[PDB]
Amino acid sequence: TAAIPDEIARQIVLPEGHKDNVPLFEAYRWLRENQPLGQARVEGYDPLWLITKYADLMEVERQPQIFAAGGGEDKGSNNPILANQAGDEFTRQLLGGNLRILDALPYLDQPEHSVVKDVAFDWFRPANLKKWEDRIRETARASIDRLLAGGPDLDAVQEFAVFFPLRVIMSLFGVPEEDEPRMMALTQDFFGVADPDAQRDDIEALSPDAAAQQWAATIADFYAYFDVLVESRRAEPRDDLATLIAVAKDENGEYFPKTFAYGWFVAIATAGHDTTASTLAGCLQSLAAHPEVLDRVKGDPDLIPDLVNESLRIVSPVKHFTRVALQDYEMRGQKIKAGDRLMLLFQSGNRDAEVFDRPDDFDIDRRPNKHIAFGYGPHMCIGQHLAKLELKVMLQELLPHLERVEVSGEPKLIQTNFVGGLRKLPVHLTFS
Ligand code: HEM
Repeated sequence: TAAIPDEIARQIVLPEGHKDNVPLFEAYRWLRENQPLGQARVEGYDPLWLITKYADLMEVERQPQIFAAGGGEDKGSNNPILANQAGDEFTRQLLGGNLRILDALPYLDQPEHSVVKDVAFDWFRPANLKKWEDRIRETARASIDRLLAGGPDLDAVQEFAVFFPLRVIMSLFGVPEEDEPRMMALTQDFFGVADPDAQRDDIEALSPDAAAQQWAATIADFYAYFDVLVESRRAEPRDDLATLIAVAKDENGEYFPKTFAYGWFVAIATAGHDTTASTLAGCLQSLAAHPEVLDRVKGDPDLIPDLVNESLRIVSPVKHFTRVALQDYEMRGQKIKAGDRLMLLFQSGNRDAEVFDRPDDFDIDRRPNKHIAFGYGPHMCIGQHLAKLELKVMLQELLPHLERVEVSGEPKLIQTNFVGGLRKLPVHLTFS
C-alpha cells in the first residue's frame, strides 16, 4: 500500500532520471522485484501507478474501455504523454480546459481512435510496404556510400544513423529533400522538451511549465508547415502518404478536420524516423559490446530480423504512454481507483525476468522474441512493420561492410521520459 520510495519514483518520473540508462533500469528492476505495482507520488506530478511488469502492460492495454488514453467521453481530460502538473495547467490555459493538443492517435479513445486509425492502417501493413523495399534499399546504399566516404571515425548517430530513416519517411510521406533539416530540427525540439541541450530559444527554459511551452510551440510550427502540405495534396493528389491522409473523408463524405491530418503528420515526421534511428544506433552500440554477434550475423544474414528484434527489446526507445482508469480496478493485489493515472513502462516490461531469461543480456537467439517495444492493444505501434523493414534493409546492406565497431568516446542519451535513445555514439569503425 505504501507509495513507491521517493528516489525510485523520481528516477522514472523525472526526465533527468533517464539521462543515464544504468540507474534508470536499476530503478525499473527494483520495482519489478520489490513493488511491481505501486503509486509514484513525485512533487509536481499527479500520482501515477508505475506499470513495470510485462503481464500488467498487456492487461491494461487490452482493456481500453477501462484504461483510457485521452479520458474517454471527456475528451482531452487525460494527457497520454506525461507532462508535469504545471505543464498540464499551461495546456489547459492554452486550449481552454483540456489537454487534447493534437488529434493524433495517442490522444484518442474508441470509437474515434478506430475510425481515425483506419485511414492509414492498410498502408502500414507488411504486404503493402513491400512496394517500398527497393526505394528503402537504394536509400540505405546511398547512406552507406557516404559512411564509407567519410572514414572510420564519426558520431554513429548525428553523422550516420539519423539520416537514413529521415530520408525514407520524408520520401514516402512526400516532403522534399530540402525540407529534411527543418523536420529534423522540429523533431529535436519535440522529443527534447525536457533535455537541457535541446531548449528552444522562444520559450522560458526555466519556467515550471517549460516543457509544455516547448511542446506547444513545436506543434504550432508543425501545423504551419503541414497546413500548406494538406492544402497542396487536396488540390493535387500525389502517390504519397501525405495524400492518403490529406484527402481522407469520414462516413458522411466530409474531409476529416485538417488537424486530424496534422496529427498523423506530426507522428510520421517525428516517431517515423527518430525511433528507427535510435534502434539502429543502439544496435551498433550492442555490436561493439558483443563483437561475436556481428561475426555471427555477417556469417548468417538470415539472423538480421532476430538482431532487429533484440535491438528493439534492449533499446525500447518509446518509454511510456499514460492511461486513466474509468472505473475502479483490482490488479496484482492493488486497488486502482477511478481517475487514477497509470504510466506504462515499456522498457521495464522488456526486462521482465518472468518473460525473458537473463533479460539484461543481448541474446539474438530468443525465438520467439516476445518483446513489447511496440506496446499492445488497439494503440499498438502502427509504424512497427515499416520500422522492422527499414532496420532489416539497412543491416543487410551495412553489416557486410563492417568488420568491427568500437565505441571511442562517451555515448549520450536524450534526457526524456518519453521518446529517447542515443543522440551521440562516438565510434571507430573497421571497414571490410
Ligand atoms: C523502432 C521503432 C519504433 C518503436 C520502438 C515504436 C514504439 C511505439 C510504442 C511503444 C507505441 C505506443 C503503443 C501503445 O500505446 O501501446 C507507439 C505508438 C505509435 N507509433 Fe511507433 N514506434 C516505432 C516506430 C514508428 C514509426 C516508424 C512510425 C510511423 C511511421 C510510428 C508511429 C506510431 C504512432 C502513430 C503511434 C500511435 C498509435 C496509437 O496511439 O494508436 N512508430 N510506437
